[PDB]
This record gives sequence, structure tokens and C-alpha cells, in this order.
Amino acid sequence: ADSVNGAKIFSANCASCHAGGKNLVQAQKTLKKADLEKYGMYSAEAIIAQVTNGKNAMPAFKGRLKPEQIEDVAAYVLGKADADWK
Ligand code: HEC
Repeated sequence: ADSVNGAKIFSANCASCHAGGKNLVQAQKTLKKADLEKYGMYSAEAIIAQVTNGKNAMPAFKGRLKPEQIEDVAAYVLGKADADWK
């Protein structure tokens, strides 16, 4: 995975709702490490699944983003949560 490419994908596709690791639609489901851990979402597998297929009001990105781009954005989230958002 490529977290740098991931940051590009995040900026273009995710920051509308998750700027600063928040969640503008469903406020407690943030991208902070502690919340990812709490919800079982602190892994590449988990983030890829949810980005790909969606969850409730979290959009699915299958088709929109290529599989590699989904992998890279997952890497970005994990890295950013580790470094800055928690
Ligand atoms: C609004 C239109 C959103 C956009 C754009 C993106 N996300 Fe999202 N995300 C959104 C919601 C409403 C939710 C909660 C879903 C639920 O009901 O549980 C989410 C959740 C996530 C999570 C998990 C967070 C956690 O459990 O604490 C992740 C990892 C996530 N979203 C990632 C993510 C990425 C990488 C995005 C762009 C490709 C993205 N989201 C866009 C709302 C919206």
C-alpha cells in the first residue's frame, strides 16, 4: 500500500465528511485511532471492506475508486490515525 497516494485519495474523496478525522454525518464514528479500535475498524482489511462496500450512510466506493486506490486510502487512514488523529 502507498499512504502518500492514499492521502491524495483521501483529500479528493473523504474529507467532505472526515476532515480532521471527524465524521460530519455520524458524529461518534470518527477516524481517530481510539474510535477505530473501539469499532473493530483499526486494520487494513476492515477499512478496505467498508470503503469498498459502504456501511449505512458511509458511501461505497467500489467502481468509483480502483482497488489499489482503496487499499492506499486505507493505509492512509491507518497511518494518520496512528500519527495525528489520536
Ligand atoms: C459522507 C458522505 C462520507 C464520506 C464522503 C466518507 N465517509 Fe466514511 N463514514 C461516513 C459515515 C456516516 C460513517 C459511519 C458509518 C456507520 O454507520 O458505522 C463512516 C465511517 C467510516 C469509517 C469507520 C469509522 C469508525 O468506525 O469509527 C471509516 C474507516 C471510513 N468511514 C472511511 C472513509 C474513507 C476512507 C472515505 C473516503 C474514501 C470515507 N470514509 C468517505 C461517512 C462518509
